[PDB]
Amino acid sequence: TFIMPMGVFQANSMDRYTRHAGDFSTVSEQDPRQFPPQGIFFYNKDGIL
Amino acid sequence: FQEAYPPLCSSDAAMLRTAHAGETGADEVHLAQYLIRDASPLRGCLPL
Repeated sequence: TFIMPMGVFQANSMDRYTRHAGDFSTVSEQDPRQFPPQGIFFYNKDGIL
Repeated sequence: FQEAYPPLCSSDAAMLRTAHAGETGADEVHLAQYLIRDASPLRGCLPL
């Protein structure tokens, strides 16, 4: 059996940290990664995403 | 000997592990947190 969480948002502000400054930069003035996640990505049997 | 060995402890879970799929982090202090490297006799045992 395999278990994954989907909508889990890190509530404490201590864990919302980045390993480097410009790891994932976007043209938008609000970074679309601070928003709470709504999905999960995993690999198939054949390696498909 | 009246001594006590410090284990791998840190004040933040962010710095206790590095993002390289392997060994743990080794930075000493970041801003006001800390990370004490393992000085116990259990250096190469007790897997993480």
